[PDB]
Amino acid sequence: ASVVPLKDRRLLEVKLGELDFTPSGIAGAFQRGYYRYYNKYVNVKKGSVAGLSMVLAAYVVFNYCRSYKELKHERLRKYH
Amino acid sequence: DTSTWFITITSMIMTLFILFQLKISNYSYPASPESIELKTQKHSTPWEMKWTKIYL
Amino acid sequence: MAIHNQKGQTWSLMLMSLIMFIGSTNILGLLPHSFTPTTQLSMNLGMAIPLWSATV
Amino acid sequence: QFQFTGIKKYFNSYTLTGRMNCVLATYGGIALLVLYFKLRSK
Amino acid sequence: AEFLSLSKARIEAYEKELEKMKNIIPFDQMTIEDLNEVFPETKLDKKKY
Amino acid sequence: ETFSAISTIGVLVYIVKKYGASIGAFADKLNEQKIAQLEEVKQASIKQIQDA
Repeated sequence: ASVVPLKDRRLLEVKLGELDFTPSGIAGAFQRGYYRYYNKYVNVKKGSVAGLSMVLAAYVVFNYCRSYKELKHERLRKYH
Repeated sequence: DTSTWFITITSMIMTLFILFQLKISNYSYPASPESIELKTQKHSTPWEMKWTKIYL
Repeated sequence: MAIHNQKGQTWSLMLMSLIMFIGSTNILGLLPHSFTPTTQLSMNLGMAIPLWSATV
Repeated sequence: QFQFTGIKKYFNSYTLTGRMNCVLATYGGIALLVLYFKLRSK
Repeated sequence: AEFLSLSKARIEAYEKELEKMKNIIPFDQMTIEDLNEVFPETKLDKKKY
Repeated sequence: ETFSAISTIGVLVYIVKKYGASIGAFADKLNEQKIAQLEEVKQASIKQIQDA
């Protein structure tokens, strides 16, 4: 299972932003990564936001799971 | 909070300083490159005098 | 690098690894529900003493 | 592993003074004991 | 006789010195070791600055 | 109690403004370095071919 998780980061990193393979990241898949937010993080050209801001968006929702048991707070219903 | 007992993190910090000494060790330096800028010239410069003594 | 200017410059290639670790692990934790290892007092007493007594 | 010979020239250079975690180790062992001692007397 | 041939090797080694400089880079983004012939590297603690 | 979730995501939107100037800096970064490499391939040929 080690060659399974190692081929997740390697494949993802090349595809997400940058690597005849180095200039493939020069156009970048940042145009593919762009459409998720709205438009606004446009500065990803050489300081690439959507390359980095996906890992940090993954590390937040991964740490939302551990905190969920402690801060329950929910009634016998749904929100506002 | 005032946490306790300490048998945790500190053994997992020195494994990290096998990582950071692996990445940052492979860093190209402009200054280092600059220091390889004059090593090619003056060997060929005296090589011009190597044919100046081979003739004269 | 500029202050030391000795043959104690060998030590300085490590000190830039020390700045990237707690430069990052203090900047990650500003996120919504993340956790910083330099919050706990345990590892910082293992970052001071193996470095401070490496000097004397 | 090859996480050694890339940085093996570095180690025996500065681990002569840098690998003195004995003091750190000694402090850690003592710290664990005092915590246990206070929880023994509660 | 000798000085036209001792300059000829100095012409021949200079003809080999430029053709090895064309060997190093096939592209701007070419290589991290083929550029490690002209610009130098050394042993531990050479580059002071 | 995570209305401070938005304000740590709101400040990271204002830095995307200056990130479009970070690109120029990024583009500029190593231009000198690549040029720093163009000077050695240019000097070594021309200084030798006339000497031959």
